[PDB]
Amino acid sequence: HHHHAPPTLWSRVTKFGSGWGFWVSPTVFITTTHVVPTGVKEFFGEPLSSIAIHQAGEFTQFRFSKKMRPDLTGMVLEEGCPEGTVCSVLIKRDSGELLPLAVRMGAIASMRIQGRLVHGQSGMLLLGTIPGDCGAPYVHKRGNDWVVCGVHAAATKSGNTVVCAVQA
Ligand SMILES: *[C@@H](O)[C@H](C[C@@H]1CCNC1=O)NC(=O)[C@H](CC1CCCCC1)NC(=O)OCC(C)(C)c1cccc(Cl)c1
Repeated sequence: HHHHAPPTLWSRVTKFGSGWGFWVSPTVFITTTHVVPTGVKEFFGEPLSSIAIHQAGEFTQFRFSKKMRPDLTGMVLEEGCPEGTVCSVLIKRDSGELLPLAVRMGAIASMRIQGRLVHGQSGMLLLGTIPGDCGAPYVHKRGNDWVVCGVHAAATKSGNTVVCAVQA
């Protein structure tokens, strides 16, 4: 129904590097830093010169100088969700399957994950995440508008707790 992730929202989820990223708007693409390709001079055809790239705490944002997805409306990127919010992780698999995972979000905090400092939010799954799912967006529908508040970065060994990286 209307309040499940619509097809256009899923169409923002894009295979990228060793995971996924997400078109927040025609010009802004977000992902988790560790999936990003290394040593490239262009992204989606555009030279790095034309791209503002902001990377911190495992969150990466690309702001392009051209409309890359002109078909899309701009949506709100927030710095995480409030504790208790139920978000969906929009997981695409290479098979083509779409797997919206319901997650109850916890607190925003700094975490050390395999040596890297993550500006993260943990959440409890309400179906699990696997290697290759990173970059997948954490989204929720606030009244009439969809909000994106993080990108998938990690899961506990049990798989029952996930972490998304959030923007400063
Ligand atoms: C996506 O690349 C992958 C998704 C994970 C894999 C298994 N299920 C998932 O959801 N993410 C990772 O493998 C992640 C990579 C690090 C790399 C450096 C930057 C941060 C992300 N590692 C990971 O999830 O580690 C799992 C633990 C148990 C080692 C872990 C340690 C510390 C905190 C947590 Cl929540 C988990």
